[PDB]
Amino acid sequence: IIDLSQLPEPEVIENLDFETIYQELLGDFREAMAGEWTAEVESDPVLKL
Amino acid sequence: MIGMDRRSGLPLSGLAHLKQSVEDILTTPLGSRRMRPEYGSKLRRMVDMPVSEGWKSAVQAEVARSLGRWEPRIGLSAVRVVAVVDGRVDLLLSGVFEG
Amino acid sequence: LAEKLRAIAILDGPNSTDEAAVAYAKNFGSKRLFMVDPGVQVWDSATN
Amino acid sequence: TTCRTADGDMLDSLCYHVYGHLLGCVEATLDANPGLADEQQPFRAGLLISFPDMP
Repeated sequence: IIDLSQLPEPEVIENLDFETIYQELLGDFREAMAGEWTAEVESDPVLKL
Repeated sequence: MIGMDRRSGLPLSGLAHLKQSVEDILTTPLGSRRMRPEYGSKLRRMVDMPVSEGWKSAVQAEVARSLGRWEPRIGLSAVRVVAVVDGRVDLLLSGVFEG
Repeated sequence: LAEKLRAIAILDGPNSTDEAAVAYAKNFGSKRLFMVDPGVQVWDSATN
Repeated sequence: TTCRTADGDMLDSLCYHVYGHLLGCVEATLDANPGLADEQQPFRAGLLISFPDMP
């Protein structure tokens, strides 16, 4: 009888940090907007979204 | 009020924000928005209704309704049916500018 | 082909100098030809 | 009160015609439906949603 609730936590889904989630979304966004991306498109309201 | 442009993401406040809200409202139907089934217009349901004098009483109401609900910064002047060409109904919508 | 369809055949000249762009457009003379000479540089998603 | 969807029907559109409002009426539908959320938001042609009473 050994308590299993005293171990390091198991991750069932991977727990990425805030930065590699952001660039993973940007890559998908560029593919969707392919042929339409412009410097003006990456505006301040769009980035804060 | 400061909003973002629909295409290109640019922050515009007065001129095109008042235009991207009105011109969207006339072609956005009801129930297309998520959890907001009362936003939009009945103008997509006014297609293929017979063009009568009671039909213009509905479109001049639904322009005054759907913009009167969700766009208080626009004062509607006149919705005059000016031409019936080939079934196409030309409705002139001259709006005032605010801000 | 543009007269058979009553279309406007949009051409594009070479990306060479303007002496070669005028000397290419001096062959056509027809009203259904629209020539856009300088080649567009566009960002690619494949070659990045 | 189980109803059958169509292949393009969506959840918030359906229970607005049934109930009349959407405050606390969509997630209660996802609560009292086994595996409805697992199914994609554009519903298939013949899924069964049981709409509960007293929203």
